[PDB]
Amino acid sequence: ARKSAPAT
Amino acid sequence: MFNDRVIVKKSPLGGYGVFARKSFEKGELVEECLCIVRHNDDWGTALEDYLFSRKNMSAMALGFGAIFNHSKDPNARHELTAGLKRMRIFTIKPIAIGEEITISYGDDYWLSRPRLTQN
Ligand SMILES: Nc1ncnc2c1ncn2[C@@H]1O[C@H](CSCC[C@H](N)C(=O)O)[C@@H](O)[C@H]1O
Repeated sequence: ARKSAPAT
Repeated sequence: MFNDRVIVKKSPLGGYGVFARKSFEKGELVEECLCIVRHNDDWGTALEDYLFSRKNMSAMALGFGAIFNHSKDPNARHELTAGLKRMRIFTIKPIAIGEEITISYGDDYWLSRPRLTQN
């Protein structure tokens, strides 16, 4: 799995 | 590789890491970088450990974005805009000069890599 990408 | 705020150098966590060149206040912006975005399946295997992903899209952060190491006890956080076009790294607490700046990759990144040891 790749890194998470939290939303602004 | 450096700027007025940070420097890249050997990290005790592994390989290279991003370190503070100056002190940072809580909530201060550490880095803002552009990202190249494409569907998850178009990236080959080269950047599997570097990419950020949301749904069916993955993004490769330019600038210092892809160099920040991970920590279970991070002093910074990251966020990506709609479309994953830009990424911002903000501190979540004060950071002193010489301290490594870390973010959280998310649990799955590590759970999916049992052979890799987390520092
Ligand atoms: N807390 C941590 N413990 C061990 N390795 C880590 C880590 N955080 C990051 N890494 C390493 O960094 C990789 C992602 S890329 C981050 C930059 C990397 N250190 C480099 O020199 O290029 C991970 O897959 C892992 O190998």
